[PDB]
Amino acid sequence: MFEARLVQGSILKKVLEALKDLINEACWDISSSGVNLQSMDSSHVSLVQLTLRSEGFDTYRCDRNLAMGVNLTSMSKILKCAGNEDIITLRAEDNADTLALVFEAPNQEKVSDYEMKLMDLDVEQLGIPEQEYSCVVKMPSGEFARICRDLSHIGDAVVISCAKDGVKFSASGELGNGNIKLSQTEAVTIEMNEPVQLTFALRYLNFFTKATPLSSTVTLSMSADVPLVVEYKIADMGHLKYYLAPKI
Amino acid sequence: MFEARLVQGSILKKVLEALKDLINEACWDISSSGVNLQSMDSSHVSLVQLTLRSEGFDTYRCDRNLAMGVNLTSMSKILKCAGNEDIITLRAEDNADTLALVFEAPNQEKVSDYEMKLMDLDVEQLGIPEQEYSCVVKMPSGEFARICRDLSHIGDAVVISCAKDGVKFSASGELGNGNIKLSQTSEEEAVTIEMNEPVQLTFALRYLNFFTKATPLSSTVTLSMSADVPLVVEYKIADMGHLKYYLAPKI
Amino acid sequence: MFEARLVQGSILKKVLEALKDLINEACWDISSSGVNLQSMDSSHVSLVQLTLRSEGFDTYRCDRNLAMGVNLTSMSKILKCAGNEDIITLRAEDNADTLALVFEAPNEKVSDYEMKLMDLDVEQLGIPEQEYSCVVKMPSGEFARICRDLSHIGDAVVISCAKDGVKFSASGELGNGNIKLSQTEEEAVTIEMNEPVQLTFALRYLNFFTKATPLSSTVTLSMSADVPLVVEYKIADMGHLKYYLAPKI
Amino acid sequence: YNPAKNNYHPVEDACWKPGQKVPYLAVARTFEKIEEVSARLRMVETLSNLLRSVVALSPPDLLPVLYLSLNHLGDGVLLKAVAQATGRQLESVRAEAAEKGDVGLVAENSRSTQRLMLPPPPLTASGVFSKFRDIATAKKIDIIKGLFVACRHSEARFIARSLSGRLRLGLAEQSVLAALSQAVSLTPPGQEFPPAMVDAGKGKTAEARKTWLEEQGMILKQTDLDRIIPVLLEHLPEHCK
Repeated sequence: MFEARLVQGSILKKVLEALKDLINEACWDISSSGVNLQSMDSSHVSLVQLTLRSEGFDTYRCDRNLAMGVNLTSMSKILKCAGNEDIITLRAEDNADTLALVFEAPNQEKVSDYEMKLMDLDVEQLGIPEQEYSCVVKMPSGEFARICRDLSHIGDAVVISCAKDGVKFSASGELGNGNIKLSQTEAVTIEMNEPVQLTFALRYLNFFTKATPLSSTVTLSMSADVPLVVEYKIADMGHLKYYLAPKI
Repeated sequence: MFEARLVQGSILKKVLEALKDLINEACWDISSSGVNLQSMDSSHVSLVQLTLRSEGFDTYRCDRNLAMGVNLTSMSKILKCAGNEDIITLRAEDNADTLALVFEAPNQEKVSDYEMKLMDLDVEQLGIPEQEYSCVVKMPSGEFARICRDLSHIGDAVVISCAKDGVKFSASGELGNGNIKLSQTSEEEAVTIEMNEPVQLTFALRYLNFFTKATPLSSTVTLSMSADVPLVVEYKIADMGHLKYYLAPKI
Repeated sequence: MFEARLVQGSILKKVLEALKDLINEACWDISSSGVNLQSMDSSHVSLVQLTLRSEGFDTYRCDRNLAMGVNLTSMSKILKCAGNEDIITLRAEDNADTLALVFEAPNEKVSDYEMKLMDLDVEQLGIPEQEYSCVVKMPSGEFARICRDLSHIGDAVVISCAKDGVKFSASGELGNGNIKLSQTEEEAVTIEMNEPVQLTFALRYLNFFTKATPLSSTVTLSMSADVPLVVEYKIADMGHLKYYLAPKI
Repeated sequence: YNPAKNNYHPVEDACWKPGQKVPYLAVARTFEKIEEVSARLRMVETLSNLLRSVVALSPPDLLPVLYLSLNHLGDGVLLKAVAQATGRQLESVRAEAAEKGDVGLVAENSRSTQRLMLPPPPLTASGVFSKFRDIATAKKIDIIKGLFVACRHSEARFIARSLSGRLRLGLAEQSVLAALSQAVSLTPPGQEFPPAMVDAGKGKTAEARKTWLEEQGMILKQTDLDRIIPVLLEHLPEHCK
């Protein structure tokens, strides 16, 4: 029998709202260390990598290793019942294919419960490519959100680059072209080994950036001819990564 | 000759805003006691009754028991233009088939007024027999609206259950199953129930979601029903009168 | 070698949003004295006038008279990407078909966009000035409310003036009604009278002209017997926005 | 994989192992090689090399590959599915679809531009043809997204042309029926592996080979192909009537 208890119902809501539009069906791995999600998108262009480690959970129990999946749209539909400060309880059975959510108000007068249905899948997986990166930047979340939401009205691709002066996003389109530069300093910081050029599709960056309210900051780290990472660190419970394959 | 005035002019905006979605034609019956309005739904599934006491109006005078009928959506749109703080005056002649509405701003710097087309309506009357109930519920209107919205995402009908400890709102559907339990709280955020036997009924959740459009009329709803008889939801508007929506139990 | 800088990007955004649908194409009259724009609407019912006095620009640099052409929809789409408190500057070279709009943060972030021009040979028609017989100056919020309210009853409004107050009146299929105003700090109407007038107007185009209310606390309505209405908006020291509309017969 | 070489061999020039399902990449590569040669006889010889290789490795696989070749079982749905499966934006790629050629050249160029993730499993002709019969709105865009992502090098153009119902490869049903007639003539069915026959016309003169092929083609045209093909591989003028 699996159980998880959390006081921060806001973060569970924010995570599902960051995923509900990018992935329809997803496989969870549940272990003593925490819950894992490691899913592909339908077009097989972006890799979503998630980690919620148990030490930040207010209560946790995993007697049996479990590897359930569920459809994210119907879980997002059920989760809009919870109030912003509600206590969230997750529980499941190791034999049956069902997930029970019970929503507890901050004050104890009302309690809600919800049986979501479940199924088993063995979605294809690919391992984390651990590597060094020549390029890495730390910049605040809202600036990257502004940048993607702005460039998405001009062009179709973002041509990222980095220089001894700072970073530069650039995009071109039917109405015009533009670039945006940030100089090296809530601040921007860069560790830089050698300049590089890439190209990326804004559609997936718009999809990723819905995670904005999870963390005040983001890390873009990358290298030549390999996927770029977009990292959001959750407050003292885990992290969320996205990957996007470079165009050529 | 008939005339009326109200200083709290927003409540008429509210009572028409709740009703525009439920019915389209109605009889405004008028008499020495005050305003009376009874009707049936566009699908004959719900009964509405509305009354306003003349002693709640700031100025009133009635010399004949008029009857008149008006297109309800038109009167909801005419009233939508008025400002939420303004003063309402309602005037009508006994012979002339026309309504007169005035919208007085609080500082009298702008005067709004409008006149609307009556039509002769043959809508029947079905005076509800009066009785006791097995249970009565008082609870916050904003919470009932929340739970009735929240169930609407699961499935198309609610079964509503009562027990000595409280009440159970229960729904099945394609996505799953759920129920919500409420119990007594030890003036506007305190629920209360009184009961003489536990009860278990079912209702069409769409009609409750239409009924809860009136949540800004009062802090407290009154939910009440008995064995196989219509569900009555009642709202006490501020000292003026009462609004109640009826729904016979689905089978 | 044209250079212009403005420290209140909210003005440039607001004026460009006031034109986003009413006008498709326009030409800018860049000259040593500032920026000007006259144009007519998509259905040829209503003229607009925009004036941008060179004194309203914190650094201005022009060399020769220049007309330029850009589609307001695309320029608006770029401008919806600027921050509402950024410094904005416009740059172009007198020979090239490309306009540079550079935005700067209040503190590190430089963002610039290049908009491709297009050539035009458009005609500009002004309008003669004359001493209007009845003028009203009244709060912009009350004007937007009245034009939204009466449009729910019918596409026709009639207006008349009286010794104490101007009256806005309408009638429709479902009923009729009117709003009285009376002479009475910014919240106060002022009316001046010369002779009584009674004219009818189209609600739709008044709604379309009313999209610029956040430019000015108050507005001026200029009307008279048998002549086009003028709706007047004055920006803080920068210049004015004006709209014209003739009555129905 | 190419069949355009002079004296090409249906045995040693095959693109797949015996007992492996037929890949669509060789089919697409053939369709573009045919589009590059205007000669109807050189096209027919190319199709005869394909069909001869198909009967040599996968005798059951002939009905699908012929049905695809004859296209026997809207543009906005196609463009929507291409946009949904290839990234960018439906409105932005719709500008790219103007002034250029057919949607297939936008589709293949996009699948060329994104370096993509890992290579998916290659589409087999039986899988493709089975998917098309199920394809004849949300169901449609989902399955068409699965076709487009799987495209390995250049197949996207011929997939799009197949969905548009306007393949226009330069041949017709009777041309491929004759291509099958010389295919079955140069390599008869019912062989025991390894097939000792690879070119039955060896030692016939040019006129004798032309007359023999035309007489074999005359038996095919006179004889629904869904019962013609299983009878042809199992054995004809008496077996069908």
